[PDB]
Amino acid sequence: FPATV
Amino acid sequence: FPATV
Amino acid sequence: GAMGSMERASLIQKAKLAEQAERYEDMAAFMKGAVEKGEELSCEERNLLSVAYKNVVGGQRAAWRVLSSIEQKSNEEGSEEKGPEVREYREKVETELQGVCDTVLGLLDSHLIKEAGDAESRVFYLKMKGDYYRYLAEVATGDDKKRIIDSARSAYQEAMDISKKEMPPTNPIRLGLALNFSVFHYEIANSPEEAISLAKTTFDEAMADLHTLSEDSYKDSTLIMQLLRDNLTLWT
Amino acid sequence: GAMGSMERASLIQKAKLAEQAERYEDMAAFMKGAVEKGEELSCEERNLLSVAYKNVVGGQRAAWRVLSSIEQKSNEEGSEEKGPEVREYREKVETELQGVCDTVLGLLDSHLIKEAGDAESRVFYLKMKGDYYRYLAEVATGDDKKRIIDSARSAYQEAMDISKKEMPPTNPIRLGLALNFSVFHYEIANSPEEAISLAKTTFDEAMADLHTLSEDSYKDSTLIMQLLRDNLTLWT
Ligand SMILES: *CC(=O)Nc1ccc(-c2nc3ccccn3c2Nc2c(C)cccc2C)c(F)c1
Ligand SMILES: *CC(=O)Nc1ccc(-c2nc3ccccn3c2Nc2c(C)cccc2C)c(F)c1
Ligand SMILES: [Ca+2]
Ligand SMILES: [Ca+2]
Ligand SMILES: [Ca+2]
Ligand SMILES: [Ca+2]
Ligand SMILES: [Ca+2]
Ligand SMILES: [Ca+2]
Ligand SMILES: [Ca+2]
Ligand SMILES: [Ca+2]
Ligand SMILES: [Cl-]
Ligand SMILES: [Cl-]
Repeated sequence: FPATV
Repeated sequence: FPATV
Repeated sequence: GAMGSMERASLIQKAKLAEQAERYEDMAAFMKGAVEKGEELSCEERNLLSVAYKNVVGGQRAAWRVLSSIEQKSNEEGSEEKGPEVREYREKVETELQGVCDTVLGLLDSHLIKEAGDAESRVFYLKMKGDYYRYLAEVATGDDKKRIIDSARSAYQEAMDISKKEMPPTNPIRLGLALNFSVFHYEIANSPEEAISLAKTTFDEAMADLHTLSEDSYKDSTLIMQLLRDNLTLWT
Repeated sequence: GAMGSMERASLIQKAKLAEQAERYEDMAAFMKGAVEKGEELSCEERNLLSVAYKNVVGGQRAAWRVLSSIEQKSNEEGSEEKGPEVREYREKVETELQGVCDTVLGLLDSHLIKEAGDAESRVFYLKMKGDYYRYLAEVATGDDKKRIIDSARSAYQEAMDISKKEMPPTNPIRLGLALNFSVFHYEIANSPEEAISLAKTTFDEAMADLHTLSEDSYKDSTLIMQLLRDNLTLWT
């Protein structure tokens, strides 16, 4: 999964 | 802490 | 609600304790109570609200993905019939996730966004609105899926418009917003080229502004820039 | 209760799904429902029950320790007065922990222990009884602390007596019981010499019986023996 903040 | 199961 | 009898300051204090103890459901309940006092939130308090719900919904999302994968495998050729239980339990988790998203969106709509006039607070809340509609979109399969997606898009876009006008390109809130909206494009809107373009432009414009920053601000901005780079590497 | 309308087999199936999804509160609720159907539990089902509650109470214990440490620091010389909130929140977590322990002990008393006649099941349940009284003892500070400690001791001792008569010295249940009762002696009963003696004798008697085992049973027994050794190393 891609990075989110 | 010591090991327990 | 249940926190109506507790002082605002005590709710904030206990949210910080709950964070230290990794009790994120408690943390979220305390911060919901704090919001419902009706006063605006400080920067630190907005951060506590976001951390609490991010951790709660994050665990729900991880569980949902596990269950969805089992369910998908159960519907393959040659899979033995095991009855309604996998679907039922996936639905249980899904409903709880949707409930948490609805709670957060409810706090933003009643009345955090409308009283947020400074660019930093308004962008922060609109980013949250986009994120929690995105989480609803991840599990949506029916006739409102398009409208859920458009709600996320609309919130992110308003946040982007404000951030570009009012914040420097290295501002961490602006960077995190762009990171997440880029993921929305890739994973939700079926727009990988838009995702890639946004991540690249965001990275490059931040790079060009780093020279203006203190050591401490530089550290913060470059950390988030690395996340943009990580996604670009995954996608190219 | 809330699970009264769900089939026993469906509750077990969903407990396994909850384990895979790391949803241990759900897992525990499903297994409580399964116990309340009134039938005895198989080996696999007893394991599911224990895993679920071990994980729930384990998280509560970790949180309690964090909060207790903050509270202790607040009562040191030179510490600034911060009001009742730390104590209140520690008490909240403590009460929830005690509730989980009371739930487990209630299932054992109504009616798992009394219907358990085979040595393996009876020992398994009595070990659990000892463990959950031990967790109550960890947070006890009042006039019933001695009685809580004695309840743990009594349950462990009955389990030990049965295990020594009915099980081989390499049996994993026997080994795990001894491991935990040894920790009870060290951490709860203020008897470090008894703790050390029990761990050493258990280890040595298991070592001497390993020759009787298959490759797979050997792996299982030696894993638990290593835990005994680890504690001995910590304590000597
Ligand atoms: C009030 C304010 O400025 N808040 C704020 C909150 C979080 C961050 C933040 N710093 C970092 C560093 C590394 C990774 C993630 N991260 C943050 N998370 C975050 C971001 C970057 C944007 C929006 C929301 C969040 C939670 C800030 F720098 C500043
Ligand atoms: C029915 C039965 O025999 N059940 C059972 C359950 C758990 C274990 C077990 N194996 C291992 C290997 C490594 C570490 C811990 N561990 C176990 N946990 C355990 C033990 C050793 C004793 C009592 C209760 C538990 C949960 C078994 F080998 C067998
Ligand atoms: Ca007040
Ligand atoms: Ca079934
Ligand atoms: Ca649904
Ligand atoms: Ca292209
Ligand atoms: Ca039935
Ligand atoms: Ca206070
Ligand atoms: Ca108490
Ligand atoms: Ca000695
Ligand atoms: Cl269910
Ligand atoms: Cl409290």
